[PDB]
Amino acid sequence: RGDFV
Amino acid sequence: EFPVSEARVLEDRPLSDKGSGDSSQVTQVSPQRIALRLRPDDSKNFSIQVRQVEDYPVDIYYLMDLSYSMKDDLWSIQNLGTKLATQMRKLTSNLRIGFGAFVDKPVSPYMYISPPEALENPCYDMKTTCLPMFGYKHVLTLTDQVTRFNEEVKKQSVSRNRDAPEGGFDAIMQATVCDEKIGWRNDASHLLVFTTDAKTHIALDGRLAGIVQPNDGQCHVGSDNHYSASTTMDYPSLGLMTEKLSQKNINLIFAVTENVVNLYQNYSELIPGTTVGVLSMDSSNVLQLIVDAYGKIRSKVELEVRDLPEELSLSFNATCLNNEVIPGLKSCMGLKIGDTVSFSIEAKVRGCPQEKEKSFTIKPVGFKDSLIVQVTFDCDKGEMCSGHGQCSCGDCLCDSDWTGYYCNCTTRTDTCMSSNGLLCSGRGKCECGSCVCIQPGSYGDTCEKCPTCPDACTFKKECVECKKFDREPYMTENTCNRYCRDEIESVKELKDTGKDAVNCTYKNEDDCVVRFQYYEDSSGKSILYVVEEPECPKG
Amino acid sequence: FNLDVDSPAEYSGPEGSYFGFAVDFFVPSASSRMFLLVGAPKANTTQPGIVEGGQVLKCDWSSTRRCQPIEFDATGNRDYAKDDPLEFKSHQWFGASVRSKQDKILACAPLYHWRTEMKQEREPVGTCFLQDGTKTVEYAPCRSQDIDADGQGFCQGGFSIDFTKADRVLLGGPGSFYWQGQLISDQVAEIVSKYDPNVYSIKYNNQLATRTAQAIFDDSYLGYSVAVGDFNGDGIDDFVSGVPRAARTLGMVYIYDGKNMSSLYNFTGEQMAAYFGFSVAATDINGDDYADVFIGAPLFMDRGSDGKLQEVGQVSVSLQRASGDFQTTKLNGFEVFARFGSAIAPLGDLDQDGFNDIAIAAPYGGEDKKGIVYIFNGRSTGLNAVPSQILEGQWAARSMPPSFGYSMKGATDIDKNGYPDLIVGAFGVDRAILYRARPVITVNAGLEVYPSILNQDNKTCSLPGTALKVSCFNVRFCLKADGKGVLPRKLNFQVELLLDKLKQKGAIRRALFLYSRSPSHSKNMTISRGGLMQCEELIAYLRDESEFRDKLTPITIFMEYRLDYRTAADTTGLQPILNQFTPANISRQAHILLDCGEDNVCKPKLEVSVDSDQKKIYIGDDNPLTLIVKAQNQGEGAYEAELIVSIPLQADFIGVVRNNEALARLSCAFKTENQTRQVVCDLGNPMKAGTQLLAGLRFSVHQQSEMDTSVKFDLQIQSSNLFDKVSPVVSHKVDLAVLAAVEIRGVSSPDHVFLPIPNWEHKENPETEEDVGPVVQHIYELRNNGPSSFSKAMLHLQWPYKYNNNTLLYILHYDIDGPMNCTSDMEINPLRIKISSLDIHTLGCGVAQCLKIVCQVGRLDRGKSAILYVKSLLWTETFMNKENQNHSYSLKSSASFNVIEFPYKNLPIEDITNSTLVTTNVTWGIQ
Ligand SMILES: *[C@@H]1O[C@H](CO)[C@@H](O[C@@H]2O[C@H](CO)[C@@H](O)[C@H](O)[C@H]2NC(C)=O)[C@H](O)[C@H]1NC(C)=O
Ligand SMILES: *[C@@H]1O[C@H](CO)[C@@H](O[C@@H]2O[C@H](CO)[C@@H](O)[C@H](O)[C@H]2NC(C)=O)[C@H](O)[C@H]1NC(C)=O
Ligand SMILES: *[C@@H]1O[C@H](CO)[C@@H](O[C@@H]2O[C@H](CO)[C@@H](O)[C@H](O)[C@H]2NC(C)=O)[C@H](O)[C@H]1NC(C)=O
Ligand SMILES: *[C@@H]1O[C@H](CO)[C@@H](O[C@@H]2O[C@H](CO)[C@@H](O)[C@H](O)[C@H]2NC(C)=O)[C@H](O)[C@H]1NC(C)=O
Ligand SMILES: *[C@@H]1O[C@H](CO)[C@@H](O[C@H]2O[C@H](CO)[C@@H](O)[C@H](O)[C@H]2NC(C)=O)[C@H](O)[C@H]1NC(C)=O
Ligand SMILES: *[C@@H]1O[C@H](CO)[C@@H](O[C@H]2O[C@H](CO)[C@@H](O)[C@H](O)[C@H]2NC(C)=O)[C@H](O)[C@H]1NC(C)=O
Ligand SMILES: *[C@@H]1O[C@H](CO)[C@@H](O[C@H]2O[C@H](CO)[C@@H](O)[C@H](O)[C@H]2NC(C)=O)[C@H](O)[C@H]1NC(C)=O
Ligand SMILES: *[C@@H]1O[C@H](CO)[C@@H](O)[C@H](O)[C@H]1NC(C)=O
Ligand SMILES: *[C@@H]1O[C@H](CO)[C@@H](O)[C@H](O)[C@H]1NC(C)=O
Ligand SMILES: *[C@@H]1O[C@H](CO)[C@@H](O)[C@H](O)[C@H]1NC(C)=O
Ligand SMILES: *[C@@H]1O[C@H](CO)[C@@H](O)[C@H](O)[C@H]1NC(C)=O
Ligand SMILES: [Mn+2]
Ligand SMILES: [Mn+2]
Ligand SMILES: [Mn+2]
Ligand SMILES: [Mn+2]
Ligand SMILES: [Mn+2]
Ligand SMILES: [Mn+2]
Ligand SMILES: [Mn+2]
Ligand SMILES: [Mn+2]
Repeated sequence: RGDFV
Repeated sequence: EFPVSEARVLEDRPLSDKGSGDSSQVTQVSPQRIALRLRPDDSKNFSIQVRQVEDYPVDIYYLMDLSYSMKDDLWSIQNLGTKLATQMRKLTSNLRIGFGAFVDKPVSPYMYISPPEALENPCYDMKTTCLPMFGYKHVLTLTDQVTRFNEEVKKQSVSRNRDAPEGGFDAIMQATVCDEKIGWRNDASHLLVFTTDAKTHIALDGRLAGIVQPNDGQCHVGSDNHYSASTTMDYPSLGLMTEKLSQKNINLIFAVTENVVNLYQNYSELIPGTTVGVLSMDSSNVLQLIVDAYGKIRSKVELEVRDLPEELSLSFNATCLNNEVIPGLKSCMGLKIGDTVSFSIEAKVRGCPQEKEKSFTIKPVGFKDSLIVQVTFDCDKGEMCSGHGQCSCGDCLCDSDWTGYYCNCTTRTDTCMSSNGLLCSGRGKCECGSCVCIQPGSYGDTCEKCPTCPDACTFKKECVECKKFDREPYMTENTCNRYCRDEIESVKELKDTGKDAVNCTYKNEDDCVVRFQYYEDSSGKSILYVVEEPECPKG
Repeated sequence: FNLDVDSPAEYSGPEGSYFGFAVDFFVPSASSRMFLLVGAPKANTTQPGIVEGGQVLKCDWSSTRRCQPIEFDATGNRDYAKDDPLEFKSHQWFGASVRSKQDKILACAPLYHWRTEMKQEREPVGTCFLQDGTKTVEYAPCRSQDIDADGQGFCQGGFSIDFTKADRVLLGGPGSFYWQGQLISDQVAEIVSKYDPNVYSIKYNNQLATRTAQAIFDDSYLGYSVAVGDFNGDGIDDFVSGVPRAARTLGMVYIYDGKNMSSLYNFTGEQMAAYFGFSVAATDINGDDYADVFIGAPLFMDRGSDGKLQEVGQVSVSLQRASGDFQTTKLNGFEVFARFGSAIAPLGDLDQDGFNDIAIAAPYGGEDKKGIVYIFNGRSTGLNAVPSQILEGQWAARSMPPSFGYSMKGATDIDKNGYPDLIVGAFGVDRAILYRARPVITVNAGLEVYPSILNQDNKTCSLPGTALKVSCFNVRFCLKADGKGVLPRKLNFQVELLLDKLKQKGAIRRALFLYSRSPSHSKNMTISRGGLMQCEELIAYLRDESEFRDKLTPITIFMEYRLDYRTAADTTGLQPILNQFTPANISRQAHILLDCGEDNVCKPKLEVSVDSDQKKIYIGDDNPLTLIVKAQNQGEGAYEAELIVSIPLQADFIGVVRNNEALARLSCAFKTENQTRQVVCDLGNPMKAGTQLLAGLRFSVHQQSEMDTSVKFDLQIQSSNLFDKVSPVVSHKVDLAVLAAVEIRGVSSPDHVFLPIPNWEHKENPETEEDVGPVVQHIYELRNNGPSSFSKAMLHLQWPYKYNNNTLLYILHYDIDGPMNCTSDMEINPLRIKISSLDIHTLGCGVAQCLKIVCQVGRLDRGKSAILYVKSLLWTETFMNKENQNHSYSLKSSASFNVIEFPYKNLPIEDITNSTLVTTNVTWGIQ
């Protein structure tokens, strides 16, 4: 969520 | 009794597929400069030819999303130096490559707001020591050495921020308006590959960050090779990008990962002339989209006017396929590099205004070459002419881009264009911005719909009997190339597996039953497989 | 349509402080006077160690124009430990949002950061402050135990705010969760009553809030914009908010309940990256007492004339209908990069016409991107799409665009005059402009001359210079004016009369004024009440017949007039204006007596005639229609003759003809003025006797639905003659006809199969398509083209099922497209054969077992079709290569259709029928 999952 | 001239003041001539201009000064538009002189309410028809010159030099700037998520898609990015070069060699003698990277606005919400002051060197609240985020850094100007490129590209690593969207539009912009820094050769085919992991920040998004000033489409990338106004000015809008992208004659390519493709496809529908390429298998580069893209980018020729005075309106007729001449159009698609085309413009004033040079260009998008036209004019209670709709007086004098008696008819043909990009799905004519289907049992806005139209195994048939047999109508018309592109290939006596396609069957004039198969993988790739060795009458 | 633009209240602020980034009206209950509130984030404050904390300033419209800040915090950062601050107020953007109800005013610092109560952080949770004269509490609904960028860590609540009618606050915060967004409404007194300076995370009782949602909803930015009105059946206010990044950058505008905080309605952008929702605003624009939604997409791209995309901006005006749903329209900008829908600010009823107004702003518009404010007006039908006035920025640049119009508020009359004002704010220069609404007077003209028909040889009055008896006529010009608000009592005018104006520079001014032989006499005047109509009159003569010629060309008297300034209120002197659509002139005309004779009065005999050229018009499209008129005058000269053509609601006027020789080119001019659409044609002013005309009138009717058997026109000639003034009224009707060109197209997928048949095996008891054979498909389409629609038809399909007890082309299953239900007289797919796994030639139902399929159809309008999709399998038992000559077959199926019912009752109709066949030929390929 975001700059990742 | 009214001298309305149009003397062609310039005439370099189309270079014959001469990629390298050895003191030959490459030109791709024949009439280089004409000069109109106009009587009030007069027109003068003229023409222009444009050529997709062979071996045209290419520049390729790579804008890479270096945020923590691309981590899985890197290293083999050695490819770039090597993989661009090779797969592009077969199209150019001169190829300069360069690249830059971006992350996001190093600020307030996006950036890793100093939680522990020990985090101006990110992803430490997990640990991988990914270096600080930057916005947009220009690492390597367009050069010749692919090995020098092969390396500096391996030195790059992932940084990290918190927002899913990453901006980078900010990069696309600076990459475009910083011609000096980037080294854009005004004579080569300019490319800009945008490789990203996910979403993106569009304009206005930066209000959260407290940024309320619009992108000035200016270059703000100095000595330290970093976009300085990054933190002081919003992301650029689709319009400004579009504009600057087209002025600096640059082509945006969207080499993005699968999960996020349709997004950049939808985004490309708004920045016309932009292509999307999938970059997923492992991840560092795949199938050299660039090649297939550059090919695609150069598939059509579209004329674009620049600086045309209000008074004179331009009408077009574009002869694309062998002197066929298609009226009311100014773009030809299906072209292969090397083909030549011609459109006939017809400028025309409506009661000549006041004198001045009033020069203006007409040029194919993506090219430096342009036909400049210097204009000049020889002019030295209730009007019932109406009925409304742009109709002026004396007796109806329609404005630019409006024909017809009542002036209700448009010169526009954009609203007639299909998903594939062909005028009315290739089944009807555009009539006042609206298709009127040359009904083989069809209908629909752009005559796209036709459920009763014969099986595809009838359209493709003519191709196999042309491309693989040299003997059918499509050949008998000399139009079995730009008109029958696809990609035929003599299958090895056996039929394919991909059960999501159809397999056809027919009898050629030689009374033998030929067997083929239409298929479409990922770039919508059209591919036919003809059973090498058709069943024939034995004896 | 009118607000002074000569002397608006100009207020300024410190350089680099964005003075004017958010504006408002502060109207205290305990005070006679009101003020302007100007948010100015970036503005430095006396707060200990805080840089650019911001500050709302209270401005005095006392024509003093001094603005001094309003004390909200004053303190600086609190601590969690020693040198480990709890909050960081420096650069918090306090004042970015400003809202005032009565005495209480909410303000916020959307960029306020906070170190969580746990680890060393710095999260932009955002905070607000609610003042009430002296009492001041801090409202920070996002500062909670629920942290990080998963909870409300980056909420920035306060980014947008608003008060509901019954004191409750709608607050928005974009960064909640993962930039999904959030709306949190808390009632006021709760926010005040529960304030406890010792709790950093206060729990409010009746708090409404929008919880976290599914991951795919991240970065949607709900709460970028906030507006509020009644959308549910009834009650108070409901929450309306723009989500600019919803539906993958398309944008959306969510509407919630003011009670449950549940979802009411949704709106979606049409184009990506356009920012549908950057600005929202609800208002009742059409006096029906229903809120109307207005969304803003300042980056929308419409197609210019040349059809090339243009970023000009677009506002979506959704009119709330009775049923609960809406009726939306669009409205694009005028200049590119102007950012049209940037700020949509509702005004009162800027002209007190009884309908609401609003102003959209393109802050980066105009010359030098100074910015433009466009004010539109409300009407019964909805919102009038044409900018009734345009406010234009008038400030330099100095660093960045003035962004004039980036913020604005209007809905309160900051002064005397009963008209709402407006405050536009330009933070690029650090200013805010108060524009006062001007008083609108609607004035009525009056002009009538005593003798209308002047008499050459009639001596009635004594000429001034020499006592002679010249042809006398008198002319009076009354004038009533009516105001609304502050202005009345002293109405000074400047009326002017012109005699025989058809005479340009030629100076054949046939009529002249008495006491001053001239055709140009002017006068001054006054009045006051809205019913009080002071009057005046003059004496004009007709110079001796011996000094001019005419043969009658009406002597037209022209009355124009004007108002003056120095007619309004003390403060700056705010002069009024005539209503928008008020003509300043009125003409009346005299006709010299001529050819009327001994009977003495022209008594004309008018007669209107018309023909049945093209006796019918089919239901659907725009049918071209021409009326062949014949206006005659068999009596005397009819003055101001004019044909009045009454057209229905279905019809429309194109023009006359001109493309003919026998038809005349009348001076016709369409005019629905009164609740009557009319054509009106100059039949020649003094339409002389025995004048016979014949012209054509072009119309185009669509329909009024079943609306009886015919549409009709009413014809009648009129004139300003005292006697036999008109012609009879002649009605002309035309019959509505029915025409539905329906047709049945059919096709076969493999329209030919070669029997050698690639690798196949004969199964004892088959169980799959591969085991059976190839897939022959038949597509049948019934499509209505004819203009007229049909409501019920019948489709019949005959299928080649078996030949001598042997299957051939076995139907598996069929699908339908459009309004049709179907039925097979035999069970389809009797062996449950499911998809995938590990007579010489023609075979019609005439020579074969028939699998019939009957279809019920109903209503295919204009250009709609209906399609049957039959999917079968060649049995491959079309296989007797052992004897005779099996070799070739033509498996034929066929479908028919019979249209049997139209929506038009009492209209003549004939049944529509036709059929078609579709063949699939199986032949022994090589044999
Ligand atoms: C508020 O005051 C600050 C400084 O007191 C102004 O800006 C600061 O000034 C320094 C010194 O020139 C500059 O480096 C920066 O502009 C600011 N300092 C820092 C650390 O950021 C600021 O312009 C004033 N704001 C207004 C609206 O007047
Ligand atoms: C308006 O749109 C939103 C988002 O598309 C809808 O909300 C979602 O509704 C589904 C169905 O219950 C939930 O699973 C999601 O959690 C909701 N997401 C959000 C962000 O609200 C909403 O239903 C729509 N409202 C209307 C009236 O159609
Ligand atoms: C008086 O005559 C007319 C008013 O009826 C004015 O002329 C134009 O009238 C049309 C009516 O549709 C308007 O659209 C124009 O805008 C009017 N002209 C102007 C300049 O406003 C005329 O101006 C009036 N006054 C005089 C002195 O003739
Ligand atoms: C199917 O075969 C039949 C004939 O077997 C074709 O129908 C017509 O057949 C007659 C008989 O020779 C011809 O004269 C006509 O020209 C044929 N019609 C057409 C349109 O060609 C029919 O063509 C074949 N249809 C398909 C789909 O294969
Ligand atoms: C505006 O353009 C339209 C283009 O369709 C024309 O209208 C036509 O519409 C009718 C449809 O039944 C045709 O039958 C007519 O030939 C034509 N209308 C007329 C008056 O000729 C036309 O050029 C313009 N529309 C109008 C009302 O004139
Ligand atoms: C026609 O049927 C399908 C069309 O998609 C193809 O069949 C091939 O692929 C299928 C799916 O994997 C396999 O089940 C078939 O065995 C395979 N055919 C062969 C010869 O390998 C192909 O285009 C055509 N197949 C045949 C048998 O004609
Ligand atoms: C059925 O189809 C069309 C009308 O839509 C007409 O069919 C005939 O029209 C042409 C012959 O002049 C050809 O297009 C067709 O082959 C021909 N077919 C037949 C059977 O006549 C015909 O008028 C229509 N019939 C009805 C009752 O609507
Ligand atoms: C892209 O646009 C098309 C519709 O034109 C459709 O696939 C979908 O709505 C969009 N998908 C995404 C991911 O934006
Ligand atoms: C387009 O059609 C042909 C193309 O040469 C020619 O008439 C001219 O260029 C255009 N039409 C007109 C009427 O000028
Ligand atoms: C609120 O309660 C539920 C939740 O949405 C719903 O059934 C009802 O219609 C809503 N409105 C009212 C007035 O209760
Ligand atoms: C006599 O004089 C006027 C002159 O125009 C004439 O029209 C009318 O018949 C008479 N006037 C009056 C007031 O009766
Ligand atoms: Mn990322
Ligand atoms: Mn990834
Ligand atoms: Mn980011
Ligand atoms: Mn309500
Ligand atoms: Mn309403
Ligand atoms: Mn109003
Ligand atoms: Mn006022
Ligand atoms: Mn008489």
